[PDB]
Amino acid sequence: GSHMVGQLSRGAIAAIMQKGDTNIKPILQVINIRPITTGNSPPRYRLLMSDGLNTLSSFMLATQLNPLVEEEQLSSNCVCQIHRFIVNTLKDGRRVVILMELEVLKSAEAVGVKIGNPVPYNE
Ligand SMILES: Cc1cccc(-n2nc(C(=O)O)cc2-c2ccc(OCc3ccc(-c4ccc(C(=O)O)o4)cc3)cc2)c1
Repeated sequence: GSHMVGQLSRGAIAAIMQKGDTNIKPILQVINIRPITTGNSPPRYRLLMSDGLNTLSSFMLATQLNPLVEEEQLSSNCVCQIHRFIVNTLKDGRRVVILMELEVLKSAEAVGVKIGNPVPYNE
């Protein structure tokens, strides 16, 4: 409906990144999904997601959720709620947000556009 950015958990990305809040169940929009190079291991998908205010490109899908991508329920523009996630920190200090459980609330086709004008979150 009207006021589209009101559909997303504005501020959730900062909360995840600045506070390390892990109990929230934020509603985010998928902006993009891309496979990452794994080779011989099952594919892994990296997601660029939006909370309406920020985007963040450091989301990774748990392997168990691969069929959502492969069968196309989880795709660019869809709106989803993250029911479980974990943050992992790499040796170089970058952090990855692993999506363990997610629900697609509205299909890419039913949403159809990037919501609002989110700006890239920087670290
Ligand atoms: C900083 C950042 C954020 C998101 C993705 C990347 N990335 N981009 C590329 C690439 O070359 O495209 C490759 C990677 C990348 C980065 C880190 C990686 O390893 C970390 C990592 C990945 C997954 C898991 C994990 C825990 C539980 C599960 C599961 O259930 O599947 O998966 C735990 C740690 C794996 C891939 C980097």
